[PDB]
Amino acid sequence: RPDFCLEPPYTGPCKARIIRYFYNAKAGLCQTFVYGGCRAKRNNFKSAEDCMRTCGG
Amino acid sequence: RPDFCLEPPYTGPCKARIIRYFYNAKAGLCQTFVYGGCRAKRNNFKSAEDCMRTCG
Amino acid sequence: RPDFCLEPPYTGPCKARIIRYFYNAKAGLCQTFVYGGCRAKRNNFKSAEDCMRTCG
Amino acid sequence: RPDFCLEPPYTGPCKARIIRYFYNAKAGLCQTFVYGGCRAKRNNFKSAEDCMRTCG
Amino acid sequence: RPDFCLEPPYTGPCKARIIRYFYNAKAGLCQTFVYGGCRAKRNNFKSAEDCMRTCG
Repeated sequence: RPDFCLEPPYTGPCKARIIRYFYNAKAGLCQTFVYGGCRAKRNNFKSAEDCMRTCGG
Repeated sequence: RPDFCLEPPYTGPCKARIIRYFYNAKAGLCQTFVYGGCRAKRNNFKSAEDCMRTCG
Repeated sequence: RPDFCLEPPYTGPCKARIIRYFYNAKAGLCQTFVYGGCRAKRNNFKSAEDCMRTCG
Repeated sequence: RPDFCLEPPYTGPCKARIIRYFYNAKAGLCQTFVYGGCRAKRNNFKSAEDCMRTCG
Repeated sequence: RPDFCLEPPYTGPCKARIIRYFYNAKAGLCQTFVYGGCRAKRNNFKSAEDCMRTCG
């Protein structure tokens, strides 16, 4: 798995409150977090399929 | 059904206001609740279809 | 049309601002209202197709 | 074009913040606006394809 | 690539909190920004496919 997958989730400085997915290396699966709408880091997925596939396994 | 289906819905500490479905085991069916965006428990579904099937 | 279709739309006590459809008997058609995210009443449709077929 | 296509967009009294399309006469095309959730007038579409076909 | 791809994203004056995409020329791809719901400039895409197609 990519090492960005080990990064904690980042809401960012913007004000939206949008559901995104992030991989939790600890839990071993992707989980939800609130994304603010700008400045996403890479452990941030619009689709849970993507997060699982990119970071899971 | 899994045991998690018997647990009351859990909004969590985040501040978004998203509709999710939870299984109401008293009523025998899935209903909506407001989820906050993080730290979901398992009786929480984005799709009512999945809720009814999983906890059905 | 089911009798619940005659009921006025029910936002409910939760805090979300979700758009839903409610059949408006007076008007002869389904219209939008803001739903709270919990404790819906039956004149409450996520899909307007569903609202008209069920209530129209 | 339907005459309602000429009407300015109507946010309405409810307090959701929904993106909708309306047709702009001046501009000659559909643009986005913020719909509040209730009391829509007709120059108001969920679909931009619907807006453009109906009013353009 | 179209000149408008070089313009900075424009939230506009309305009060919605909606995610849209803008081409970031300096960065080489499209990113997200919060769109207020009205008065879009052209470097604003509802679809990221469309953004990278139009502007990449």
